[PDB]
Amino acid sequence: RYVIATSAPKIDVSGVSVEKFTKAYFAKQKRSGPVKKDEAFFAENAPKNALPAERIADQKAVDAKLLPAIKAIPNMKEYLAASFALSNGDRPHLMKF
Amino acid sequence: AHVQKKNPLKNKAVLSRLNPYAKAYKANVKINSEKTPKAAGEKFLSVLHEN
Amino acid sequence: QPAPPAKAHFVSTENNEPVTLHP
Amino acid sequence: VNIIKKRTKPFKRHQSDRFKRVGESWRKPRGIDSCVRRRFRGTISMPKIGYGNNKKTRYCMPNGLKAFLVRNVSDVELLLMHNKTYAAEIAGNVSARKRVEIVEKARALGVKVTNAGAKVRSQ
Amino acid sequence: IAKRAEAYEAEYRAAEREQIELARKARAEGNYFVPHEPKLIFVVRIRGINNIPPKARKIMQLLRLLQINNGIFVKFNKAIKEMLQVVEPYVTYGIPNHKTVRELIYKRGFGKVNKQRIPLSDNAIIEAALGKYSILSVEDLIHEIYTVGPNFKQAANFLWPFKLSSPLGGWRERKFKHFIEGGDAGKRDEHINGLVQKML
RNA sequence: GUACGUGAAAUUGCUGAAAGGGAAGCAUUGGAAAUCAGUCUUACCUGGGUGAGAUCAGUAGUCUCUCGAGACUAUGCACUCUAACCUGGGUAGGUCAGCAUCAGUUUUCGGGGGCGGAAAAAGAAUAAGGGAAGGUGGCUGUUUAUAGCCCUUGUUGUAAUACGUCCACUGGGGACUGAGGACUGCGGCUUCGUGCCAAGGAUGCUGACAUAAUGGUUUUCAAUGGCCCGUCUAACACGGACCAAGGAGUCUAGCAUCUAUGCGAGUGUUUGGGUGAUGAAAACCCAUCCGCGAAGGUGGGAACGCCCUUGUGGCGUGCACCAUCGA
RNA sequence: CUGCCGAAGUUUCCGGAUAGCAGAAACUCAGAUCAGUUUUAUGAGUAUGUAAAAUGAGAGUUUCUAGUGGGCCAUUUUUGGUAAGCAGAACUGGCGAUGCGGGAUGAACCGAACGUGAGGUUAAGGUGCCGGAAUGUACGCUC
RNA sequence: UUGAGAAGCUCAGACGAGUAGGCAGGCGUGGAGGUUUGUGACGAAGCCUUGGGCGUGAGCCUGGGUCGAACAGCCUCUAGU
Repeated sequence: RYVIATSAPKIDVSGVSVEKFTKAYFAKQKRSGPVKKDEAFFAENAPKNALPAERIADQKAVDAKLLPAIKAIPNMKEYLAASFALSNGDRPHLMKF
Repeated sequence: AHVQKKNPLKNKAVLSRLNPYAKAYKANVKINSEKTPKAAGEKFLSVLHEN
Repeated sequence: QPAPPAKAHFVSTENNEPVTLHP
Repeated sequence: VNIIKKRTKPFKRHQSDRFKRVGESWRKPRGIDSCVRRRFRGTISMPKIGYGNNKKTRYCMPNGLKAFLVRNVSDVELLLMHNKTYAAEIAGNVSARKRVEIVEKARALGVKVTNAGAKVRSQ
Repeated sequence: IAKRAEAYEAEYRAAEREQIELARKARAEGNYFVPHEPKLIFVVRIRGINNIPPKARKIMQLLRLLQINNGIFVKFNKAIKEMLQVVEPYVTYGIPNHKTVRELIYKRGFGKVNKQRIPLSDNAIIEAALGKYSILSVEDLIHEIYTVGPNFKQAANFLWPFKLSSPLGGWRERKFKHFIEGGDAGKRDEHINGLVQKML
């Protein structure tokens, strides 16, 4: 619902394996209360919740197998990097998406 | 029994509970074709277009 | 018991042609 | 069942805000000259049986447990089988010692004591 | 029940088919054709309970009318027609087609058992009260109601007065003058159809 | 601190915060400030190992009750059980946000097709005939020519659309509600064991939070409403400076109704007498008077038998009460 | 303090009555016992009353017991009336006991009769601003 | 399936102004008998409160401050309520 669909030209997603993602893929990392050895009241640490090596790896992977696809469509690499912002003088209902 | 008043026009399950005919209706039967004939008498059209 | 109202019937106009009036 | 109130502002006897002799507890007016009795619009409302609340979520605190005055240590014992529908409200004149022993036993029965903290400063 | 329904459903067409046929004959012949008259009428109240003459107050009691916007199914004859004219500025009647006689007993169909208002959401609700007159379901009840039969009095006393809402889209402009000068009161004939397709 | 137990209201002064453009007062919905509460503190639940023993002992004794049921004192802590510690795995209620498939009520866009009228009228295209003009080309006057128009019929027609309906035909969009609490039922799909289902009222998937998100309560602001109370008989008049405490259908006799209880052709001890060691004016017992009172048939009809037309109906006994003829 | 039922405000005789309206029990009948009602039939000089069809609805009997015989209007006949009002008799309703939307505020006007709320839809009346809703559509009027 | 305070429990419909009047259930105050193995100098009653809670309401329960000797709930009786 918080996505506005767009009739902008499409691409090929047959090369990317989206079935790797499931509803447990984006599940949060389970706070789980690992034993803190109650002295932890004093000493504090942090895992920096860093993105694991698996996430940064596939991010390079899935992008590498769609970047040439949007390179084929002109004005598409630079269509993505911009943002959307309606302006005074525009009215979303009558404009087409 | 009967906690809610279900509507047999807008619910398609209570309708079949009340009316065991919804499995054969065929509301729109093609009882005519291209060959429909005009049936308009001359003396009726004379009293029609009179005055 | 009540006297029932009137069902349908034809009425031929070969001897009685409908005349046109004006108010 | 979530508790609900049909009204939250209590009723307030007519012109009991102006005069200090007239108290705020409700008294139905008795004169047919009255604007209020004839129920003219704009005047204050009245207690009626319409504002009666749900017959199951009545007498319940906003949490859901009804109250119960426990005035000694064997009045909280009856609440052993009713710890999820009653809150052990301690009575007001109970001493600040007999109070600290109801709390230590109601806590074993899992009963919510609503005002266990009175006169009891903890260390 | 379906064996009764198949008989009824084909019969509604087979009487609607002939008035298609029996007018296609006369109009192509020069003959004229009065129709099978309305024998059912459907009366919907228009005015409240305030400032009603006592003569017209009794009559609307004798037509199960105790509230503004109540429809009832009543048998239409001479002694009904002269009774409606004396309550004419407080009611509104007209011919119901087969669709309103369906949508009023499927949506707002409430029976009368033990002087209680019990809905028509089960055939056993109808079989209990009207079993002894061979009425077995809503479809038997619709046939007996709309195609007037002998038990129509014994079936119109079953259904409650049809308590309807105010018509989506409103009434006309000024309500309590006779229908034939704008407004809506008295007979509406086929246009009581397009009034129930608003309240319902 | 003798202006002395507690020390309410009117009422007065100071301090703090507000508000106030020839009216405040209050009610409703909320903003701002202040402040308050909520269990959320933690708890829960699940294995192994280590130790402890008891309701355990292929165990010995005491007492109270009734063979064994509890309370015990030994001794072991094996077999069972629970349980402290160490070791590990999984796991709210509280509030507020979403989103999904639903149910109820409802509103607003459509999509498709039947069925009807002059089997809509038009119209288009195409053959006849007729007519003319607000007279075109041509020459003010004329009849399709170098524009065309109208009327009638044929034909494309076995026409479209519109209008009025109907679909137990279909795509969506928004809104409020979630009452009830094992299964009982009506149903539909099944897949032949079943089970499942939009089918007798909501469940599921997540996310924020306890130096907290919501929720209140006060002062005030905004919007909208709001003729001063009681007695009178539209306004009035009459009462009202305010606060506190007092203050008005009570007791008794008689009569009648209703209800309750005790006894019942009876009923009522208390004028008295007897008794009462523990308020002995109580309770309890009671003589002789006395007061009030003191079975006729015929029709229904409550109920109950026997029925056999299941019932219906028949058939018998018929209370109170009511008619009918007896006295 | 809350809840339930809830009138008359006119008689009929003689301040007392009876009836009525509201009530309590007992006891009747599930029937044609009824009905501020409409049909059809008989008559009667479109109206009049009488009886057995429609339509609805369960009806009935007494016993014992409170309040109540004020009026303000609106409705139509209406005779006496006239500069001009009007005066009076009868019928029907409201209000008295009734709040609510409009009618700018008003009891006699238009709608509507009320438990506590949410969501929808309307009546009356409205949609230029105050004021929630079309400076909408159509055709004719007016200086 | 336990929901037998049968004075309880449970299912379903309709209804909701109200004057004189009629009926019913409750709230509160002072004393009396019974009861709470009742509360109280670790603070009873009272009083005040920009605190919280319940009931439709009469009212009740409670936190904080003040204060200093008595007091309340339940079932009945009683009225100078």
